[PDB]
Amino acid sequence: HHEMEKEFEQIDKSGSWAAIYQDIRHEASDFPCRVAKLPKNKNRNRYRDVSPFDHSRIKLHQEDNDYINASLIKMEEAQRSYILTQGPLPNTCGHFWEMVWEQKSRGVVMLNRVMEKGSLKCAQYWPQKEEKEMIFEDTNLKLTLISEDIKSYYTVRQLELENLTTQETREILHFHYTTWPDFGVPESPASFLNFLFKVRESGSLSPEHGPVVVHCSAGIGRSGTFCLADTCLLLMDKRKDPSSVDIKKVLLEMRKFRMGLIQTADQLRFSYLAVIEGAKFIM
Repeated sequence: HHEMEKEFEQIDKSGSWAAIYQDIRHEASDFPCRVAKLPKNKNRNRYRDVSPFDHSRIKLHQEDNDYINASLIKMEEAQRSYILTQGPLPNTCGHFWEMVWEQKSRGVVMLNRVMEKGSLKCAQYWPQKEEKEMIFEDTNLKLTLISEDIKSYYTVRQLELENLTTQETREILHFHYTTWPDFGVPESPASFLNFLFKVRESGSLSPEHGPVVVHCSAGIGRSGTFCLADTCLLLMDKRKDPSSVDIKKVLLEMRKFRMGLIQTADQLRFSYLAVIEGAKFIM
């Protein structure tokens, strides 16, 4: 039994977020990342210090080079899986969609804007115009924009992904959270939570499909907040006593699948806030 809310207020009052966060960084498990560090894969990694562990990395179905900086996070008790990956690089957009195709994912969750504070955070990996398809010649995939629905805090697009070898097509939902602040974290978790609920209602997180693909720039900070909040809320609804859910233990378990999830104390505090408010709204 825990008291997340009381604990939260106490950490706030004592100014202990950095200490709490350091405990998590120190207790986090480590696993080999040999494939990610191979010389041939250097240009497939956005950041030299953010790599997928070998045990949980997603493998592309190709003989030449099966590497992509993406990780499968499987939450057993919560019964949910997610693929967390970095924002596509100019040379890995074809790989990204190859992964979406091979894993039979129904949705992609994007938590960054292509350009933020004058810095390119990821490539423009989907077409912005319906009449201008995108062809990924290296992985034999074509992507066409079917619809775009822009809302205040996020945009939902439907994309048609076509396998150029077989002509089979699939529709992918792209849920783009477009308002994460340039500095810090959102002051209120309301919009983030509403976005999470839209993704849940979309079927993108359902077991009838391959795992949702979630990304931000590195695929560990904002992406970690999204999956941590979702899994914690899933556990609070499942268990007999929602107060028994330990957010720190849940984060440590997710970190066994991808390193560095939650990159700052502010993101850890925001994750707590989102789970606390999301729990209330749900119950």
